[PDB]
Amino acid sequence: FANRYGYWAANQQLRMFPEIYVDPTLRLTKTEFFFQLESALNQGKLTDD
Amino acid sequence: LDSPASYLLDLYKFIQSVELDGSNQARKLETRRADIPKLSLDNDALYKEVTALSIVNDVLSGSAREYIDQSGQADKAV
Amino acid sequence: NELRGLWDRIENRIYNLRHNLTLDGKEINMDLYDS
Amino acid sequence: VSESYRRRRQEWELQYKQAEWEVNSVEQQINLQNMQIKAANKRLEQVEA
Amino acid sequence: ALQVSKQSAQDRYDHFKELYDENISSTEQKVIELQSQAANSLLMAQGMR
Repeated sequence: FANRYGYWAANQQLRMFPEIYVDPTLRLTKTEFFFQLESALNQGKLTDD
Repeated sequence: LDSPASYLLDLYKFIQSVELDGSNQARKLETRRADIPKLSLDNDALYKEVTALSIVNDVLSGSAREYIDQSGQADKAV
Repeated sequence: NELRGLWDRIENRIYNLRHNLTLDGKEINMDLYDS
Repeated sequence: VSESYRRRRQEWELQYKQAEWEVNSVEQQINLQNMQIKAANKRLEQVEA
Repeated sequence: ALQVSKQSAQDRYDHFKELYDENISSTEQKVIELQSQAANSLLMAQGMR
């Protein structure tokens, strides 16, 4: 209750709708390999190749 | 599902179980400052509940004016 | 909540396309005057 | 560079749409001139009468 | 014409909440992190000695 409106309702709905909580921005432990996908996708404008 | 009431009741049923007793004021004051979980009307009134400062006046004065009645000093004087 | 915002967005955008001539602005009819 | 190319488009996005809306605003000033053209004709015929 | 002129100021105003707020994004954070990560320059040489 430190800050209140909308912040309180999110205490439930951020658990009660998992699709809100699912994103690729996970708590990643796999840092020894998952960085080796991103450093090739690390480009400003790119194509299907 | 969530509402202004599920926010309020998550406070109200939480404060009830703050039980420490004896001579201490806290519940004595809160019950002297009387209001209840079903104060008046119903929860769908909210849009018409929009009101000025005038809402406060009877919460102070409406107990205060009882002093002449309580002390027995006067009654017919409105 | 995202499903309910999404289906109501597409319903509003269909209404706009079904009028067409707004583009949510006013493309076709403007600046006309009389008397 | 990937952020800079993303920032660049916004300066041209604003510049075209403000100019496009002043192309809309000028149309009132040209349409207004019909009233003074009518007034000058409706003025001159009274001296002849 | 006065009702038309309002948009020249109003459209120039009401966009800018997209710039006096959300003034940073996750890509221009990594533009700092990959510079400040050189804090290991206390360690980068030591196997020399």
